[PDB]
Amino acid sequence: SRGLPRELAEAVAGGRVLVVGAGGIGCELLKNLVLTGFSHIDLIDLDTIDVSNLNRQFLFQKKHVGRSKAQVAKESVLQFYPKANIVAYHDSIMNPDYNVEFFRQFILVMNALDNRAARNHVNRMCLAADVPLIESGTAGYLGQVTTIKKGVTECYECHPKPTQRTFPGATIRNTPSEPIHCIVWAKYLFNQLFGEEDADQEVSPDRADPEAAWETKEWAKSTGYDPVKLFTKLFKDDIRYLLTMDKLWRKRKPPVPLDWAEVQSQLGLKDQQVLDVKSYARLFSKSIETLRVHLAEKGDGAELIWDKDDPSAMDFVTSAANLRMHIFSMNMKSRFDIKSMAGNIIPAIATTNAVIAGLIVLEGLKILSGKIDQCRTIFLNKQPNPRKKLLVPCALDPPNPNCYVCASKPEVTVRLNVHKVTVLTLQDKIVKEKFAMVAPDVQIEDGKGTILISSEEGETEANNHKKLSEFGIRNGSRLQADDFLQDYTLLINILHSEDLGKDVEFEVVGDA
Amino acid sequence: GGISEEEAAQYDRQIRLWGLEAQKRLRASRVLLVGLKGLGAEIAKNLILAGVKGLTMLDHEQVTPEDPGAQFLIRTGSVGRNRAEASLERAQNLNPMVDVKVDTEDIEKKPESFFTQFDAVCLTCCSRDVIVKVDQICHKNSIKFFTGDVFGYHGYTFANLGEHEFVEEKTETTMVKKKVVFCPVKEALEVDWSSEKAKAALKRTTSDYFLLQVLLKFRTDKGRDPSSDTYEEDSELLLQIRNDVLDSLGISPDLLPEDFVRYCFSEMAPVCAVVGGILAQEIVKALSQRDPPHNNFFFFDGMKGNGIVECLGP
Amino acid sequence: GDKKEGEYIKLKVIGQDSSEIHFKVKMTTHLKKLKESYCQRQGVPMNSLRFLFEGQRIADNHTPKELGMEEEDVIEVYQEQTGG
Ligand SMILES: Nc1ncnc2c1ncn2[C@@H]1O[C@H](COP(=O)(O)OP(=O)(O)OP(=O)(O)O)[C@@H](O)[C@H]1O
Ligand SMILES: [Mg+2]
Ligand SMILES: [Zn+2]
Repeated sequence: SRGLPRELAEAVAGGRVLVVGAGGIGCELLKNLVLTGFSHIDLIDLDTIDVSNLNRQFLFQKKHVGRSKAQVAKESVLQFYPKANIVAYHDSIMNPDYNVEFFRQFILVMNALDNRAARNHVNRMCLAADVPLIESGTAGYLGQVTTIKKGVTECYECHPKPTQRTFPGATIRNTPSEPIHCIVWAKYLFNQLFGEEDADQEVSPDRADPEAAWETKEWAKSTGYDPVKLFTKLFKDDIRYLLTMDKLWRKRKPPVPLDWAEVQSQLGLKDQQVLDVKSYARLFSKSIETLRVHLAEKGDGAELIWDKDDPSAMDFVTSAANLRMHIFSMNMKSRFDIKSMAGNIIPAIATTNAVIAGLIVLEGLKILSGKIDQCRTIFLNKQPNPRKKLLVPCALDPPNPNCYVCASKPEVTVRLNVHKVTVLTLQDKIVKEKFAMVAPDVQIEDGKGTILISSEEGETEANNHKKLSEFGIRNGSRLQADDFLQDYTLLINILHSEDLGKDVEFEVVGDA
Repeated sequence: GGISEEEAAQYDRQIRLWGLEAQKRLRASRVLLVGLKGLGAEIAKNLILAGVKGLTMLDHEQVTPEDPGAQFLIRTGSVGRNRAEASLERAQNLNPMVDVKVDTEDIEKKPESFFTQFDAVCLTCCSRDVIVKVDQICHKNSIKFFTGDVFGYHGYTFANLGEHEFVEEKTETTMVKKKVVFCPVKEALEVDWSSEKAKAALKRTTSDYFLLQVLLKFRTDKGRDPSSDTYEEDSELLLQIRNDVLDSLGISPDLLPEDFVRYCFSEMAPVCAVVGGILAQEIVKALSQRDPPHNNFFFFDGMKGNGIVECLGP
Repeated sequence: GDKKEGEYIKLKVIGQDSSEIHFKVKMTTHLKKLKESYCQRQGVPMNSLRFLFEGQRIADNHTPKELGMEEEDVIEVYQEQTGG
């Protein structure tokens, strides 16, 4: 604040900083930023205080449960620094109100997010604003810090990482190998009975499966939603028809069909102890019934969203998953465990975050001292690596000349049949999926620049069904996907190819 | 479980990490922490959140100015009061479940009996003499001992758990019983660089160890740590101490670059945070008896961003 | 205890959780194949891992010989945590 020393303290005081997220890392970060000197800080978060956040996020107290993180955050902080000039936004960072001009305001940006999706959006914004971005993360005892600067280092997407964990409908509906396969199976089943029927998230055995070259809200409502009726169709009839496909069942252990009748013939935490098949079969019936009773209160026509903190919902998935596992000779797991998996809960503790945040400010001080080339990705280990290092520091790498984002003139070639691929498969399986674009604005880079897809609703709605050829798109065509909010453009070279493969809509040139 | 239903939700995330039994052992441990400065507060807060049975913050020093913008556990207007008490309230709110107590007597006068009421002692800002003294009392009374400080972009943490036996986990999950042995702090600070096991490691040994030496001497010869308010005066004396101390251990003063005096003054918040979380996590491992503790020194250098675990003394 | 292509040296890739997976790679091969072999086995997104050797990052085109990888050399592995 007063000793750190002159030229540095100058920017630390006047400079304006932005912190994205006020959870574990966030709170610790604020405490430091402020104590270190930074007085002009802008906070942003889209969540409310939870009683579980009370073991690390010390800016919050029991009395603040339910309130806005960002809000309370500012309050708490202003206590041990009344002179602090803070501004908190209780809202998502994905919000279009926070455009490049907003980001270009700050001299430094720090992320404290808990998902790739946000990290991606923030990564691009800072590139567009060309403002230093300090990216971090933690998990249990592990965690890391790194710096990102357009043109200088690699961006958070020079080596693309998944925003979510995708699973093949094959091993999910036909051959579950990991316990997670059953829990996911359970979730679809949940979204197929009480939620939005997702065609992709089916549940019944698939006939058009590669492994076994063969020769469910329907069943639900047709049977009046009877647990027993269902049980026998999900853990007996379906499994039986599953065995019918002796192709997919060659060397791999075959499932064991169940029967509601037979089944009914048998200190850690309450939710840590596992129960017996029957006990779950009954929970399976008890949950379903209780679920529909709740869904009967939610207006008329309202669907249900699965939530790890919803008891009845947790009971269903827990039970459904275990029953599914038993059938596949996989050992059943407790509720506490299935909760973490179905809810992707990330084990968090204060110390681990407290470390990362300290490191963040340290890299920031360097960056503001014009010592960016001294910054580096730091890793926090649990046990000292062979060199006695608990905190592993490694240099920052240069931009990837083939990154689909930070590159100078992002461009790529997409091979696919311009006669079979619909305008939707483009805006969904390619532009949004592969290239990772949430708000696409594709157009044909031709003499007229035809608009094929628009981000704004009620415009390019009547095209999702049409064929790409219908728009004159052909071999050699050049498409331009844009995301103005992020000032991101991606030239897409179309390379027509009919005889490409099976079930392979398209394919980017550079993958295997 | 065997813990409050409420507590089951408040500690859920950490329970999903080190397990319910660990939290229990932690819920049944009292910690003594002396020195309520940056590192102090950081440490206090980390434990109070963790959920220990109770924490006693000892400090007889007054709340001198320049504390508000360095200590978040004190009120903007508390200049002139006891550093410990001043932190009480806020620290206490961090987590009601824990009983935070405050003592205001010079740790030196304290009788061996006073220390037997705690499960782990953690000192800060103390002089070597006080450090060895407490480390010695704890040993004879079978008490986990921790100490550590911060200076500029550097900081350190030491541990002496004696005959420490714990349980790890390597696999379905299976616990395994391992045992580790620590040594006196005096033996760690006074190493013989003539031994073959020494000279044959002095190379791979972080100079931060010798940095601590020099500064420890400073705290002794003088009655405070170096200060920017007296940079030149202190800088001159420091380099000198480097020569004196090092010309004794039998090593060249080169091992500690003369520029070391540029990055070792005052208390840097981010440093306290880093060092504090590391120390506080070691205390928790020792109290929950889960996972291998760092034997036995930990040196942090904010400049290069390195966290080294050294083992000196044996 | 789990080769890839050729044969000459046995490397041991240790992670942050103390896990180990010994490998036997061809003295002169794109280490990018071990990284693939690793994430394939460990079952984790390739791009989420960063392999290191004595401080330096193992470039996809790097090879044991160019790095001076002998026998029993330990390759460190680090994963990007995503909890905020
Ligand atoms: N798009 C986003 N915009 C603003 N804040 C976000 C965004 N995504 C995540 N966050 C915030 O990131 C923070 C992540 O921190 P953290 O994981 O500790 O919180 P959390 O949701 O309580 O975690 P958990 O519930 O898994 O224990 C949260 O405070 C969350 O609201
Ligand atoms: Mg979160
Ligand atoms: Zn890039």
